[PDB]
Parts: sequence; structure tokens; C-alpha cells
Amino acid sequence: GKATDRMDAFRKAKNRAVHHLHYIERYEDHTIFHDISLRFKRTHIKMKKQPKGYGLRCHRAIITICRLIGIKDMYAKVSGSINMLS
Amino acid sequence: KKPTFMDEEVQSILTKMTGLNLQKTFKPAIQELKPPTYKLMTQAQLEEATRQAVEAAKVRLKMPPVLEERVPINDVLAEDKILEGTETTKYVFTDISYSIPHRERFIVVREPSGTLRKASWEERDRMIQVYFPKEGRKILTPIIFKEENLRTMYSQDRHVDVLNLCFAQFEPDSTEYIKVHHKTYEDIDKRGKYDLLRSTRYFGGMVWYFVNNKKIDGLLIDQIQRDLIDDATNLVQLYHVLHPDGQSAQGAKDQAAEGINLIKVFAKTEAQKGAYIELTLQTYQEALSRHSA
Amino acid sequence: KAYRGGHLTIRLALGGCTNRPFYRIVAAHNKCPRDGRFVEQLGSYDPLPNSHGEKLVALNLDRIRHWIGCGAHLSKPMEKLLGLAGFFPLHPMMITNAERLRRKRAREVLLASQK
Amino acid sequence: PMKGRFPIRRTLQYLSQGNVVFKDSVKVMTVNYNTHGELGEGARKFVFFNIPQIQYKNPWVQIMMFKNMTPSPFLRFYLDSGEQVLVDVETKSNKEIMEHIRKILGKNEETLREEEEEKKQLSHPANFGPRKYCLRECICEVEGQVPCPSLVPLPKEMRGKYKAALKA
Amino acid sequence: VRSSVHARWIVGKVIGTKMQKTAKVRVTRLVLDPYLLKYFNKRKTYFAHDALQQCTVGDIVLLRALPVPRAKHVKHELAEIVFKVGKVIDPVTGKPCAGTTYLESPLSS
RNA sequence: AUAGGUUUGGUCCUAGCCUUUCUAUUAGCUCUUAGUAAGAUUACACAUGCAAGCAUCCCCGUUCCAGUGAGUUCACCCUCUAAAUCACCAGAUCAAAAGGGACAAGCAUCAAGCACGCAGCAAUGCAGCUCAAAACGCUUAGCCUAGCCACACCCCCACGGGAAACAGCAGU
Ligand code: FES
Ligand SMILES: [Mg+2]
Ligand SMILES: [Mg+2]
Ligand SMILES: [Mg+2]
Ligand SMILES: [Mg+2]
Ligand SMILES: [Mg+2]
Ligand SMILES: [Mg+2]
Ligand SMILES: [Mg+2]
Repeated sequence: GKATDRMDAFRKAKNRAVHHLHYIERYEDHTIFHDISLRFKRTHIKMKKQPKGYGLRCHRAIITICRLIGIKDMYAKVSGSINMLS
Repeated sequence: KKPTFMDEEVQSILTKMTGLNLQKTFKPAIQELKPPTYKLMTQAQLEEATRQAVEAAKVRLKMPPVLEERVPINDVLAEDKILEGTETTKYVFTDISYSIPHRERFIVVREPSGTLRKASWEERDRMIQVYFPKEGRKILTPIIFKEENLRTMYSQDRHVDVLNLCFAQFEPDSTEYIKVHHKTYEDIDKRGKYDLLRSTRYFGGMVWYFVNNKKIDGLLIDQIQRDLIDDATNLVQLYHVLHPDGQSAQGAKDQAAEGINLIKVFAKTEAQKGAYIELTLQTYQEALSRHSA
Repeated sequence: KAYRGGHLTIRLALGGCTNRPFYRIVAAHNKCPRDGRFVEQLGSYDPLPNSHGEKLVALNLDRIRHWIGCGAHLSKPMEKLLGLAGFFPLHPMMITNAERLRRKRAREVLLASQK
Repeated sequence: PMKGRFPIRRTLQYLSQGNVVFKDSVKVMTVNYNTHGELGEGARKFVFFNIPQIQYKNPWVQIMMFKNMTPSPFLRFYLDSGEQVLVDVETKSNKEIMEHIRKILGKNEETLREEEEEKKQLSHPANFGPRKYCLRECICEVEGQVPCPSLVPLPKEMRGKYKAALKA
Repeated sequence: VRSSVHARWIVGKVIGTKMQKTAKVRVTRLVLDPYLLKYFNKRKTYFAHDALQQCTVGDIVLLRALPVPRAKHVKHELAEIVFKVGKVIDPVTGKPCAGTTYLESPLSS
């Protein structure tokens, strides 16, 4: 969201996001289906599938995104550049 | 002669009666969890894995042996009357040699009066736990085995849990083990919860107790209701085997008791609820005719 | 430490904490410290009565026999413990202390009666 | 990611999977193999994969290798008695070579279990000592026995500070 | 048998023979690097007594521990020339071989 | 690490520093009680008191225990075999000396060491041995803790000398 006013930026971003929704497949509706290793630009993400009740042991942004998605049990380690957008 | 609990025919009958519900046998334990591992299997591989799970379930279901109550120990090794009054506390000497079996270990007690007697069974188990701590056993007897707590467990319908705790805490021939198993069997019979022990290693023990006490009425009723006719026939045959001189056994010997006829004969003779048993058998016959043709 | 001389001894090494004595029966080289190295631990002894009024004693009888055969000596408290257990004859000092206690008790009984 | 092809070869979990533990007589193992030749592929892959496992399970056996020294690959075990066991390995897969060496010179599972029984004999449960060697540091840990003073204060009757007052 | 030398049997390569009746052998053992868990060759030098003086540089030799050292460093003795340098005889077939080439074809017998 | 702050007018990347966590010492401010654990900074110097007797004389012990970490790959495995225990014996146990192998950190601006090998019964002959896969060397450190190694005021040692010895407990 880009704007001179913070509330304008909030409105813009939270309105533009709903039109760009993904669908994230969740194993048993609580965790990812398998371990995920990726490197987007200079940011390495290593996500490990975890059993029920394990909780979200992830970077805080990942915790927020997982709560939004509907993921409750997962581990995640971020390495390299930790630029939030990346 | 009478057949022992460990006889081959008894084991076969009890194993068949217990059932082999894999789901119940391997119900997901509420324990520390690691992430699950996945395999890609053909139909043949899946069948082979299922059969291996069946073998594991049988090994796990291997029934505990039924042992008569252990005789109390009152042997005295030496009356050293000189020591009288030299102390005011028992000394409990345990042989902690690694190789000796726990039922051959020498656990003696030097009393304040100077007597050097063998340790009672309770002291034997206590010291063996102290010096060879077994998993799941506690030295001081857990309070769960008090009557009120046992009743709470029964009301919650945790008979399998009670039996597991009893087995872990006490020895098969222990007085407490015997009492708790009999109380659990009594509660299961009274409240008609026979299905709890099915597909568990304690069903055979429960059935053996019921047969020995000649109260198979409720178990047969439940089996007929659950249309376990083969199991009911096996149970009646086992009851006659363990009571050859019984009137029901004599009637079966006389007549052609070779099937549901066995259940009918037992309901007629030596069945305290014979009328109800035959009513349930009539209901099952109606069920059978409802799909025979 | 190259110990000049010495021999094995089955003795009671003291552990526990203050006011809570506890003993580990150790077949230890006699010159080694009481709580120091030991060849083998042959059992335990709890001098304080438990809730059941017992003074638990564990004796690895097989290993004790093995070490006696190998030539280990026996500290006086261990000899007394074995005598109480019946593994050995009652120690002469155990018997004599019992007799002395009986005589002292008789004297005190006489004094109490003469009242 | 771990460097090198098949990094699994450099994990203790993998090096512990070796099932071959040689008899005490085996002292040297020389592996002659060819770096080329479709018949020497079995020996090549055996050297690549299983040699680490064999060496890890047998830390005292000198394992040596020799590339392209003879027309055909082969193993040669020099034993303590002076005997030399030549094992031709041409046309055999690495798994076949491992099985063959296990059969002819490996220790049987029963002997390995006997050694494990000897090992477990050491850790006597009833012994009391530091957690490194014993399951319990003191009898206080056993329930029913008088608890450690550091957690549950002893009665003034038992404490020696007041036994002294009673002495006075 | 009851020899005081640690290594009863060893196999190595002769790297020098400038001493009288003695061959210098380079014995390499696989050693596990604790961090990488990779196995690396670690090489050590042994002096092996050789009465025949037949050992030649580059030969692969087998050394048997002497009962006791016969010199400060001469603990082992040559017991067999496993692979004579350039005169290798394929142990499997028994024919002489140069590298991966049969000098005498095994079919010759 | 579940990370966070910080380079710029601004963004991305790389990177250093720092924050958050857990211990231990010291200091500042502050403090009621009971149980338990632990306790000089220093291998500098020491007043004082005590710490080794037993026992029918001989013997035995005072080499142990306790102490410190100055020094430092004498500690671990195998071979051999002393001393000691098994009332005398028996081989058993324990374990010296000797032999073989293993065994800390940093510096390569410490790269050469300078005889560091072998053969022979000896005589004597050969000219070799170690080392960039770290020899030789300098600095640092007690260790791999049921405990182990080393030291015991210094001269490594201790005949001898310097000199008059708490690194035994309490204490200064
Ligand atoms: S640790 Fe048991 S008495 Fe203190
Ligand atoms: Mg403070
Ligand atoms: Mg120092
Ligand atoms: Mg410089
Ligand atoms: Mg000195
Ligand atoms: Mg001083
Ligand atoms: Mg002092
Ligand atoms: Mg001062």
C-alpha cells in the first residue's frame, strides 16, 4: 500500500489484497503437507510440517500469515535477507 | 482333570473371542508426537503392511497369564535371641545380584526382636521396585486403587485403563492384582460393558473369570445382541469344557448340541437369565430370517 | 595415583547430605579416599528408617563373594551388616554390645524399682 | 545443503546402518578396484557407499584401496592368524559384496547381541552415583525414604544441631 | 603372538630403501573427520626389516609385528610383497598384469 | 534463534556492531525467617594453636587422608612384569617400572631440525632420520571430572646448595 496518509495506505492495501487471494492447502486443516525448502530472491525459508499441538514456531510475520491462512502447527526458519516483503 | 488357562484350545477360543479390531488395538496414543512419515505403497505392499500390523496386534494382545493367589511367606531363617532390643527398626536386606530372577531373589528382614525372616510378598515387591525400578510401577500403592477412585474410573468407563494400571503396579498373583481384576470384571458384568475389553488382552481373562464363576449369562447375551454367534458358541463350549459335570453339559452331550443348540441348551439349563437369553436368541433368529430369503 | 602397598576393602562410602547419612557399599582400594574412586559398588545402606520403619540394605551378594574370593577385606560396619543379614556369623562385638546393653538395662531397671 | 554427491553418506545415522562387524581375527582389508569397466561397477559403488560403514563399525581394521592395479576388482582380508581371504567381487553388486563379506567374516547377530548383553551388564540399576553412570544420585530420590534435607527440612529431632541441645 | 607392538598386521607402500636391510613403508588408514564425518587417509611411516633387501620403492608390502623392536623404529618385518612394483600378478587369475591389462591371457591355461 | 535495532534523500544485497536468553564473579542500592549446597584473587610471606599414633618393648604408620593448579600431551588401550591382598600356598585381584599405539589451543611473520637412522655378535660399515598431511620452535592451559595428572618453598631432580618453607584445618 502506497499513500501519503497511513489510513489511506491501510485501506488501499487491505482492499487490493482480497483480489489477490491464494488458497493454501493444509494437511488435516492444521499444517502444511510436507517440508518446504525455498529461496525467494535472497531469503531462504525452511518450513517443517509438525503434528497437532506443536504450535507455530516461526518468524513472527510467518506466525501472523499462518494464523491468517488457518495453519496451527508448523516450524519455520528464515535465513539470509529477512526483508519482510521478500 | 480340568483345562488350564494356557491350554492351546483355551488360547484359541479366547483369542477368537477377543476379536482383532486393529483400530482399537492401535488407537492413537495421547503421547509426545513426532511428525508422521509417509510411504508410497502398491495394493500388495499395503496388504503386506496391514498383515504386519496384524501380527504386531496379536503380539500386543498376547494375554497375561492367570495365576492363583500367592501364598503368604512366614519362613524364619534364624532366631538370634541375643539381638532382642539391640535396635528398634527392621533391616531389609535385598540380594541385588543382576542375573537372579526377581522371584528367586533373597529379600530377608532382621526384625527388632532378632528374628531373621524372609520378606513378605508386599515387601518383596516393594524392595524389587526400589532397587530395580520398573516402568509404570510406584513404590507406595497408588490411591487410584481405592474403591471410590475405582468407581470413578468405572463411571468414566476406563476399565481398560484401570486394568493397565493394575497390571503395571501389581504382580499377576498379587492379592491387590486379583482383587482389582475381579472388581473390574464385576463392574463390567453389572453394567454390561463387555465391548470395552474386546480387541484387548484382558478380554480373555474376563471371559475366563466369568466361566470359572459360572456367570456367562450377560456375556452371552451381549454376544448374541452383537450377532457374534460363533463367539457365543465357543463360549458355551468352553463353559461346558470347564464344567463337564454341569447339567447344561450333560444336556448338550445327550442332545445334538452342535451350534445354536448349545446356546439353547445353556439357556434352558444353568442359565440364571435363561428366559432373557432365549428372548435375545429369538430376536437374533428374527434378524437372520429378515435376510435369509 | 601409584599407591604404594594397600589392598581392597569392602566398605561403606558415605554420601547423602547433612543430617541424612546414606551409604554405598564399595569394593574400594583401602588407601583411596572414603568417597573417592572404587573398584565396584556392591550395594547400598539407608541408615534412616523409611515410612515403613525399615533400614533398606542392598547387597550384591554374588559380587561380594567374588571380591572376598579375590581377597578384599571387610570394614567392621560391613561385617556387622553382613552378620545382621545372616550372610556372616553375628559379629563378636555385636553380641558383646547386646550383652552390655542388657546389663545396663538391668542396672537401670534395678534403680527404677528401688524407688 | 551439505556438499558432495550423496551427502547422506556423511551422517552418523547412515554410518551406523553398516551391518558388517568383522571377527576379531580380521585386521586388514585391501580393496582393489577399477575406476572404469561395467564389470567393476559393483566394486566402485561398494567403495563409494559401504566402505565408510565398514570402517565406522570396525575402527581398528586397516582398510586400504587400490585403483586400476589389476584387471578385475577384488577384496583381500588379512587376518590375525596370517590367513589371507581373497574375495572376487566382479559382477557382484555392492549389496551382494556386503552380504558376502558379512557371511564369511562378519559377526553374527547373536554374537553382537551377546556383546550388547555384556555391555548392559555394567549399568546395574541398583547402583547409586552421578547421573552419568547411575540412574539415581541418592536413596532420597526413592519415594518413601527420608527425603533430601535440601528440599524437605528434617525434624529438629533428627537434625544434629538440636541433638546437640538435647545432649546439653 | 605375544608381541608388544600395537599393530599386529599392517599393509602399506614402500617409499624408501636407503637403509640397510630396512624398507620404509607408508601405511594409510581411513580416519573419520569428526566435523565433516568424511573419511580421509592418514599416513604413517613404518620401518620394516627386510633380510632379502628385495623390497623396491613403490612396492605394496605386508608387515608383521616383530616380537619386540629390533631397533629404535624397526618394529615390523616384511612378510609378503603383495604387489611388486610393475610386476603385479592378478591374485584372482594368477596371470601377470599391467594395470587393467592381462600380460598373459587367463585363457592361456 | 521464531528473531530485532542500526549504513541511505530512498530501496535491495553484503557485512560489522549491538538488543532480547542463561549462567558465574565483582560493585552500587536494598534485605525478614528456616533447610540444603558452595566459598582467599595469588605456587607471595607467615605469629599462634592443632593436624600421627598404636602397642607388652620388635614391627607396623606417619608414602595414606587432606591441599594447590605452578608446571604439563607421565592420565587411556595392549604387551611384559615388579610391589601389595587372598592366614603359608594359589594362580586370582590390584598395579608400578619398561615397550608399542593414542592423547590440548593459538602462531608457518616458528620452515627447516642438525645427527635428530639403519646393519652387525662385536669389530665396524652404510648416510641416513623428522618435516608444509606442519618436524624444530614460541606463547597459552591443569584434564578427557564416580574422578584423573602434576607439585609439595626454589635450584625439573635434591647428594648438595639457597634457606628455614600452612598449596593440612582455623587464622594473618
Ligand atoms: S541427594 Fe539424597 S540426601 Fe541429598
Ligand atoms: Mg550483590
Ligand atoms: Mg598454569
Ligand atoms: Mg612480524
Ligand atoms: Mg621440588
Ligand atoms: Mg607458602
Ligand atoms: Mg590454610
Ligand atoms: Mg588479610
